[PDB]
Amino acid sequence: SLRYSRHDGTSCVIDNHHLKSLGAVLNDVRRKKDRIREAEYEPIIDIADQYMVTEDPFRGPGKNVRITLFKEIRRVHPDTMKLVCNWSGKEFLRETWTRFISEEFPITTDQEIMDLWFELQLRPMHPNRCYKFTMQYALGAHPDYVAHDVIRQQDPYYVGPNNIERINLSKKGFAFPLTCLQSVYNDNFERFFDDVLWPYFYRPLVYVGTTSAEIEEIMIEVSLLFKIKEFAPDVPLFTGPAY
Amino acid sequence: SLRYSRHDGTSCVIDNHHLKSLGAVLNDVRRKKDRIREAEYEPIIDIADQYMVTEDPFRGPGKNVRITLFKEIRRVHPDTMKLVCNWSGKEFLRETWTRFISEEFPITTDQEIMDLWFELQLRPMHPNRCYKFTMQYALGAHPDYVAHDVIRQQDPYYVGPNNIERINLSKKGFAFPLTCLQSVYNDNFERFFDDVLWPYFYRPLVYVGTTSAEIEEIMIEVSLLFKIKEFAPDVPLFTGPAY
Amino acid sequence: SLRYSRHDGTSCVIDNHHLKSLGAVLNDVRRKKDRIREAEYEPIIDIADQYMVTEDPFRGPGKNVRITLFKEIRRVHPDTMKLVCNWSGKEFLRETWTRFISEEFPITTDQEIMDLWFELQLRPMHPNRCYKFTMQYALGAHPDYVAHDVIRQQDPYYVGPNNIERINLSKKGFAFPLTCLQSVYNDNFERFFDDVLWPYFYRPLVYVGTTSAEIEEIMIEVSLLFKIKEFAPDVPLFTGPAY
Amino acid sequence: SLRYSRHDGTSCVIDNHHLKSLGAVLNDVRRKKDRIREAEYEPIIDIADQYMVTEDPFRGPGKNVRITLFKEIRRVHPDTMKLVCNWSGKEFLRETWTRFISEEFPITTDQEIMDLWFELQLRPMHPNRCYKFTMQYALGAHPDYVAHDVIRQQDPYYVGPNNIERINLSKKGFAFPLTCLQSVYNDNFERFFDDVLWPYFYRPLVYVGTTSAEIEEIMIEVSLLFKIKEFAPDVPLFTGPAY
Amino acid sequence: SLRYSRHDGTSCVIDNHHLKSLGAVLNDVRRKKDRIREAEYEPIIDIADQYMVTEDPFRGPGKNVRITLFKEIRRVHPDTMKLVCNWSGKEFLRETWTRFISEEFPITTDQEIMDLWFELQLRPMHPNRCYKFTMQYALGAHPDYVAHDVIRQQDPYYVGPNNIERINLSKKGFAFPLTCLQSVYNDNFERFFDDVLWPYFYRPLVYVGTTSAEIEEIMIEVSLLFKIKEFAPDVPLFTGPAY
Amino acid sequence: SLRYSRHDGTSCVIDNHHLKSLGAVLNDVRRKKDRIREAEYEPIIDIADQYMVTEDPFRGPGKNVRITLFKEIRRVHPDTMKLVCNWSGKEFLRETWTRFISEEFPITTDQEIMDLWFELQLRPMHPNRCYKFTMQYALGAHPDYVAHDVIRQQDPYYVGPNNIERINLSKKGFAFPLTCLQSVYNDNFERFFDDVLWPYFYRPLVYVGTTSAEIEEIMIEVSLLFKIKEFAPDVPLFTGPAY
Amino acid sequence: SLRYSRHDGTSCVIDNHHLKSLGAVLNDVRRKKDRIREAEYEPIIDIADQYMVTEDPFRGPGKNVRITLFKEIRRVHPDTMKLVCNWSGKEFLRETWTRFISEEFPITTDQEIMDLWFELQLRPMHPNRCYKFTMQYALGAHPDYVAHDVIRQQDPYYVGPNNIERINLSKKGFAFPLTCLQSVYNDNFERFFDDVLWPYFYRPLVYVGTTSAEIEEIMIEVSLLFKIKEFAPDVPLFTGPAY
Amino acid sequence: SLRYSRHDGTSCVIDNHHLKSLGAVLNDVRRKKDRIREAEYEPIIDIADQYMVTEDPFRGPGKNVRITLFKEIRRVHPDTMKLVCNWSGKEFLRETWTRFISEEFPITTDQEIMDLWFELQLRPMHPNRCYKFTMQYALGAHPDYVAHDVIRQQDPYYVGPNNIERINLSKKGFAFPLTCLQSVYNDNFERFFDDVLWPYFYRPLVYVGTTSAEIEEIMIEVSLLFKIKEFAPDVPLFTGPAY
Repeated sequence: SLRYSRHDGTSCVIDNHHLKSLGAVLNDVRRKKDRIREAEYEPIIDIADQYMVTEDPFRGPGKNVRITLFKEIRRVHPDTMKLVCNWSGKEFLRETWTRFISEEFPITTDQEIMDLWFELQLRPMHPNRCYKFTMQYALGAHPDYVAHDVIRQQDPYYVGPNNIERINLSKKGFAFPLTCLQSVYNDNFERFFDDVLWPYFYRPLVYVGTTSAEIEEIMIEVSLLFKIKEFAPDVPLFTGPAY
Repeated sequence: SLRYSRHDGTSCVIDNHHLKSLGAVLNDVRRKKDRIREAEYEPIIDIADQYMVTEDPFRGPGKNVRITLFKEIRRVHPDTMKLVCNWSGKEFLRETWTRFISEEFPITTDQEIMDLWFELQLRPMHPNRCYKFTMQYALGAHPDYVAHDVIRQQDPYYVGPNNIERINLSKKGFAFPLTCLQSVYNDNFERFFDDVLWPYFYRPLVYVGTTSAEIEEIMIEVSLLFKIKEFAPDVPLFTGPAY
Repeated sequence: SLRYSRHDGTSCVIDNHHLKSLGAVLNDVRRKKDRIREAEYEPIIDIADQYMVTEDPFRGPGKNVRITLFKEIRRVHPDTMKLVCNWSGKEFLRETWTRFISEEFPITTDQEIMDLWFELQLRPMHPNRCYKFTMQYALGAHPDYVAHDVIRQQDPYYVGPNNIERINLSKKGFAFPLTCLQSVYNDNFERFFDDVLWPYFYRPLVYVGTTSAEIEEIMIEVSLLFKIKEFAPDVPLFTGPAY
Repeated sequence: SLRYSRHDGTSCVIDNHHLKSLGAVLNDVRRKKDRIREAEYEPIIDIADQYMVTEDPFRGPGKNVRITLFKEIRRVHPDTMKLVCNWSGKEFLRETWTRFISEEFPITTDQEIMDLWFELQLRPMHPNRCYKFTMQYALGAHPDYVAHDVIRQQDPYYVGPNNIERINLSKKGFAFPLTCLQSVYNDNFERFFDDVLWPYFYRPLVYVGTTSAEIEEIMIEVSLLFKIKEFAPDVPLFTGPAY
Repeated sequence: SLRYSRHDGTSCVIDNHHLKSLGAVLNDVRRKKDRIREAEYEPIIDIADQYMVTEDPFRGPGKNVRITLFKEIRRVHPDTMKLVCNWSGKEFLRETWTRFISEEFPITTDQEIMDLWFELQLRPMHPNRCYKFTMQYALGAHPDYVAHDVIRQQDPYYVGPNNIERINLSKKGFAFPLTCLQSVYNDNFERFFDDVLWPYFYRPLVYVGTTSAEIEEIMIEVSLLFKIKEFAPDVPLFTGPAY
Repeated sequence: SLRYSRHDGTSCVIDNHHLKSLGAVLNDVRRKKDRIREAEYEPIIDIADQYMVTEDPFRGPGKNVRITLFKEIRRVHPDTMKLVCNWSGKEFLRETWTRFISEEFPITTDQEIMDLWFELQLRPMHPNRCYKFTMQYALGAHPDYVAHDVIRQQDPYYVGPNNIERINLSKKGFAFPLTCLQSVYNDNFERFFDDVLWPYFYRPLVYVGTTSAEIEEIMIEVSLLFKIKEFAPDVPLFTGPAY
Repeated sequence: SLRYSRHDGTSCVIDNHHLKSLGAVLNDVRRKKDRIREAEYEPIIDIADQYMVTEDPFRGPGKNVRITLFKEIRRVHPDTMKLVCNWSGKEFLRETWTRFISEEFPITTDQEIMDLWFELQLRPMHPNRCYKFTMQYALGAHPDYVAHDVIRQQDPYYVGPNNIERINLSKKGFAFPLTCLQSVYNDNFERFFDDVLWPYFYRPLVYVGTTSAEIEEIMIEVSLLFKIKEFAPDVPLFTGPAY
Repeated sequence: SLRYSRHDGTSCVIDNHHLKSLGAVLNDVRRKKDRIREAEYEPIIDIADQYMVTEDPFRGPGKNVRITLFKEIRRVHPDTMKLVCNWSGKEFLRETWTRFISEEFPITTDQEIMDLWFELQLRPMHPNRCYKFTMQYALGAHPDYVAHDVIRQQDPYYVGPNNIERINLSKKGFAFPLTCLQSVYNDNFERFFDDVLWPYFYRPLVYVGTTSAEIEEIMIEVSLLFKIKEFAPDVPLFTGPAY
């Protein structure tokens, strides 16, 4: 915070003559100098404004709802990665539908699920170590294909600075409990499952490794992160009967 | 502009000896210093070149065709947003097809519609105010779902600096009068409508608010902005008969 | 002027994701850095705000009315100053009252004369010279005291950069045609003169010199500068009869 | 605050040899460099010391006693100003004498009123507005002159950054309850009024406007601010009888 | 001083070709760069030129005549101030008239006393102390009011850096031996005293303290400082008879 | 240009006290700082003033008279240069005398030809190329020596930044139509030619190439540039008879 | 060298949208800033471009041919210089003609000797010394004048940083084996000598000293340095017969 | 020195208002900025204050008494060092005791010899040389061991910038004429010698060389430097008898 906002100093009148605080006058001079510098670089900004950057989805619009799923420890050898989850498509749908619906009900407002993200969050199990986390994934395969429990690292994704990676699971492929802007209806998992076209094909298979030259022991927290926009009317909630 | 481009100074020869302008020689020295600095930071740029940014679609490739649709005034209470449009899917398609085709015909070149954007452009109705604009939207719902006229603000999109927001309406969902690279054929709205699979489901529902602590009065201009790439041959237009 | 005010760049939405112009984001970063610097120096400004400076009366409040009186040439020897005017108190009052009233009538608004200033404005009569102007003055004396036409310079006032000096003639001493906030009444010079208590005592005696080591030839323009504040009602002027 | 004042580091003696902290020695070196810079700019300060600035009267010597008088709301059209007060000279004296004497009694010390200031303090009645305040005033007029309630703005005083203007009411013109350095005597308003020579002539007439292009609603707090210097002896207060 | 003024270098002609010193040419280049910078900040100065500062009266126009009056030692307790002088109005006038007239006669030129200043000059009586001086004053009181010899400090004036304070004694209140621009006449103290209207009311009562937390011993030199402008004609002084 | 020259701000006098604009006072402070810096580097300039540079003859004294001679296109292979002109000494003298005399007559003032320069001016015949121009020359040879039309490049002169090279043809070698400071007499080419001692020996043979790795097509403009100083008396031209 | 020239980064297209490398975009921004700075200083360069400097003849056009002549050791006392060579004019011509012709034959191309330079190159004969070299010379004298072997130093030439001095021997005075642009003819020294007008008058007499306060021992290498421009046609050399 | 210490500017009082010099106010602002910077780096100094440096013993506490012993010239070959002194232990004690006692008597105060230092001071015997001095030493050996007069240099001590090296001779090993804090007694060399336990073992053997690649001739001054602290009472010296 500031002390005076930007209303520093004052003014008074003596014998028709007008006095103003010296520090405020010096700010006016310095602000004029800055205003001149703002105009000198405007054409430079116009060059930079040929391009755009993307707002962080998790700090940006929509609320975050973190449906944590499970925790797990793995020990990973150097230059390898270990599989984090090996659910079938049906088991992943059971967890997706069951954990979100039971956590969120009652859903009392119209809302739309903007995106579904698979969240991998990693932390060391020992102090005084120095290394970074890597990641690889796939999202679909023959239902009778069983993934290797451990693979060698090859051009992996490098996990970001806070040791979190979030992978978007697009509506193309992965089914949401709430498709569009809607109120909830009566629903159940069997209805949900039956209306998914390819329940057994899509399922996140995620691997985790490090950049260490020794074995490291890792704690993993896995979550589904829903981005949600609500459409709550500007009206009161009354006890029945109303009025 | 510059005065001399970068051809400052000159040269002459006196008694076999070659003279060159002092200012040009001082530029050669300064350019060598800069060249050395360019090489010192090259490895730093290589780090930055691990990442990429996205060209502004409206300043970038393709031409812009702004099909303005209507204007509207709303008064919006603090912490709320008011609905801008409430067309059914059919009415939105009538406006989309009718306004674009009638504005653009005759379409005399092969062309492709790259993208369709919904443009929301906002301006204050009073001077001496200080506040910013916010936005929320949805794109589909049950045809018998009628959107709330006013909602409370919750994690909205913050409209950009020039008080314009443009929302992409992807070919996935929203139907275009010209699908691919094509010449025009004979067409009409009934043919168009009949070949859209889900005419009644998709329709932009957009809300507008502010960051003000008082009621504000807003003027809204809504447009469809088409990005178009043309394929005009390098040939003459002659009066018939040719040659 | 600027090109974009401070509304540089824009924003758009693609697949729920929000893009903003890179140059605008870089300005937001730079403005945060400046905001931090503004807070670091606030305590320094608080020290400077212990003192105050005075607004230029001629660029400040009240309008200026320059009643030019006469012009005059003098040649001045080094280290001396020559007298500019030698009116008695009555002759100065005749010029003061006559020149202001005749120039300003009709005076159609309530108004107050804030201050009366004696303006000395000097310009060289030869090019390619380099020197500055000096000034000395007195404001009252025995009516039978006649001032020396030329004096030696001793600790004079150094005229300011634009070769103008303006000396305040305070209501204490010098009589104004309009004393307070008033409408005009029927008036004449004899009424005015008779109501001045000491008409013969007060009169500006002003001398002019230079900082040159040679004789210089100077053109002098002498004026009375009135500072006036008007109280014009917010009402129409109609042709009689009104309504 | 600081942590160590300027007594950083220490010293010890080993085998006749004297050790001192490295950071303190580096400060001694840096202070010598600064001392050298202080001497390089001394002649520059001597140039600046040809001029002087004025200490803020309200942060400077004498105590402040704010006798608030009343509050008021005005709505002011663009380019106009509205009258704040329209008291006669007698009514202004009644408020001046009554409010100060009743607030301050018992006055138990010798003291002098240094100055009397008319304080105008302004604040917006709506949030999210951006504009500044302007002021105009007069101090005397025919007692049967009634000021216009609203005037058009013409070269006004621009109120200072904190939205306060303070206008000096000099002893020349405006009468004080305590004239010089004195103890209080028995006094009353009738005695006070009778000894003022021109009670009906002097009275502050103050107008307020803005720099806005819309109507704005303003809250006004008006006060008399007395600057007072006390002469309290360095002696005890005892319960009677003393000693 | 400089060595070459600003006439560094030279020029010569060889075979029609003109050579100039390299250092002078480099100054011409640097001066052009500065000239460009002078124009970049001109608009900033125009902002600062909205305000004005006041020339030091003692370094400014008019000569200084320091009529020292007396010296005095006081010991002052912390948070208190001791009275410096306690003359009646008549005794102060005797010292003012007697000391100035006897010091200055013969007064051989026309002159005007611009201002009269009361000078308080303070110096420590012990070395190796660190503290500053404070001041408070009054200028008039009932003739039978006797000032307290010691008062507690309350919002005092902080003496300036050189341990001098000078208080203006205006013609309004305090009588001068020479009123306006005049030659001297035959005069004496009785004539002077009799023509002062209120001889017994006005008299400077000045107090001195410190910012020390211990008792300090102070040496005080008190003077009247006259600012004088002379009007000496540009004529010879001859031995009589002239010519 | 500047707005105020260096006469920014002003001064006025209030109650003997002298006010000056704050921006002007801040310039005085900054100029003192610069004056101090000017003296710190004076000894450095004295080192640079041990050497001298040469004024551009074409921007320097004497007027320029460009007698263009012809234009020509050449295509030049990489690492080669092509001959620009192959006149005998007599043909070069015919062009030199004929083109200058016919262009300049009537020559109505006393004047001296300071220098004669051969001007080679080059420009590309295609856009979007990047290369520089080179030059080689000789000035005399056996009259029956015929120069090679194309030579390989070997340590050539690199043409200056503006693609002009000017080669001095000294009076030693090359004959001028006007030898010294003179009025014109009756003259003709035969008289001129007969008085040249070695008409057939001296003749500029100039070659042009590039720094390109491809063939380039060049447009060449060749001129004689005369530097002339005139001695025109300060007298009127009258219609005959005079007076 | 650089790694990427100035082609850093790349571009790709995803869903009509265009991405470019961040480092390249940051270079574009920085280059725009530099371009703006280039235009700010252009007027400053125009001032510097009033003057010119001279290209180093030995790094500049024409090839260098160093005909070393002899080596010599001298011991030189402080403040003195010793003679380096004392040839008559004939002996200097024998060395000049004989050493150049025998070194350079066969001369197979048309060429011109641009300049002849006398090269003095000096090196210390002891390590761990610190001093500089000085030079003085003359170029002609009565043939029966014999130069002093040692002279006292008086305003000498200070040899340049690399301990080489090169003195131009102009065609005016000193005769060249090849006068103009020519092929070689049959020639011999007697023919050459007989056609020199003043063989016995011109001869370089050069002296060498130091800035040391002790005796120093110096090794001297003396050479004639010819600057030569060749005119080699762009044609093949074939074995006879050609074609 | 400075001109004003840090008491620049002054203050005065006009109409209750307090003026202070502008340059002093600008210093107050700049000092506040510096005070803020002092607090920003305090934590950095705390890091540096983890370590300590040692006061130069010769500029530090205790007085210096330089008992010069002898002078000597040596010529030293490259990469070698020559012996400076070859005294036995007894001869070194004779010089140490005899030279100090005879130089210093009468010793009239209580005092302690803090340290004894062997001083080697070197200077070149020729000008215009560039090289540095090296040193090696030993302090004890078998009395019948005779040191080599010249040794090859191997990892020597590099003499400091002023060409002085001072080697501490500790009380452990080397005997002092005054052991502790004492008055002098009657003493002689035989008493001194007899009470030294190992007179023949300890003796400084010092060698000197250079970093030159040539022979150099060196002048050597060798001294014993005593550091002494005196305990002189604060009492008068009277002529006997006292009082």
